[PDB]
Amino acid sequence: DLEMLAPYIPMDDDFQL
Amino acid sequence: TKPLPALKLALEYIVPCMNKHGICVVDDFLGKETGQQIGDEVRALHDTGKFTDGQLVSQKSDSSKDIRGDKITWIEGKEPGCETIGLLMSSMDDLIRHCNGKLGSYKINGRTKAMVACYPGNGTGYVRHVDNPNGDGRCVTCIYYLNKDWDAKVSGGILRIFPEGKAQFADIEPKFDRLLFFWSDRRNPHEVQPAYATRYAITVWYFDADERARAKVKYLTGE
Amino acid sequence: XVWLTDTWVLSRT
Ligand SMILES: O=C(O)CNC(=O)C(=O)O
Ligand SMILES: [Mn+2]
Repeated sequence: DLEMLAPYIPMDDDFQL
Repeated sequence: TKPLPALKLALEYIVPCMNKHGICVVDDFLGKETGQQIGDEVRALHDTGKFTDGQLVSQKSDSSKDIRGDKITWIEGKEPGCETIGLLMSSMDDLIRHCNGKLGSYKINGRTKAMVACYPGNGTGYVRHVDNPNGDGRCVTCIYYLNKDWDAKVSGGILRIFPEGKAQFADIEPKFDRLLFFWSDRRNPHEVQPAYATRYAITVWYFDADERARAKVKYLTGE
Repeated sequence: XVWLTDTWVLSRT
């Protein structure tokens, strides 16, 4: 239900701080 | 004119504010000159047809435009003609660094690319939702608005947050040079009310290291 | 420069 509404993001190549 | 240093802004405002309310607004974050440069870069990206329809985590709707009506692009920050967006992202990262693990118990080690989003009026918005409903790693949402002299009574476009444990909802106008932080999880359901003018914003999501680690799993079995 | 802590808006300048 809630997952169907959430904004998509890439699941890879996160920027590291 | 005389902006608070980032270290003081973070330790004496952002941290106590986020821990008390779970929402934090900083107006006049970078100043008019830098903010206008950012507006120029966003308008250049938009004018070149580079934006795509906003997508959902799990595609379960007939059309994605039923839920969110924005068009977006993902900016790494080093692209040509995106230098001021990279400066915005590094400033956001500097604030998060200054917070030194004092945002709840989160250990923030990474973030997403920048999502440059445009709601092109015509009543487009984003229905009420939670950014990270089921532990995909996002702990803090960080949004920078770009809309000078935005009059919600005429253009709509208000970000309404519904924080858990609060009597009232919180209306955020998408003002030029405004920075917004809020917890990405179920404590902050939120919606973009229909916009009737072109509304621009730049979002970044910061990751909690442990939850984000658990989100990235490959099943070499069938499951 | 002053923050009413029941609010969540602050001008950096
Ligand atoms: O642009 C805004 O005010 C907020 N947008 C969102 O809630 C989103 O893209 O997930
Ligand atoms: Mn959202």
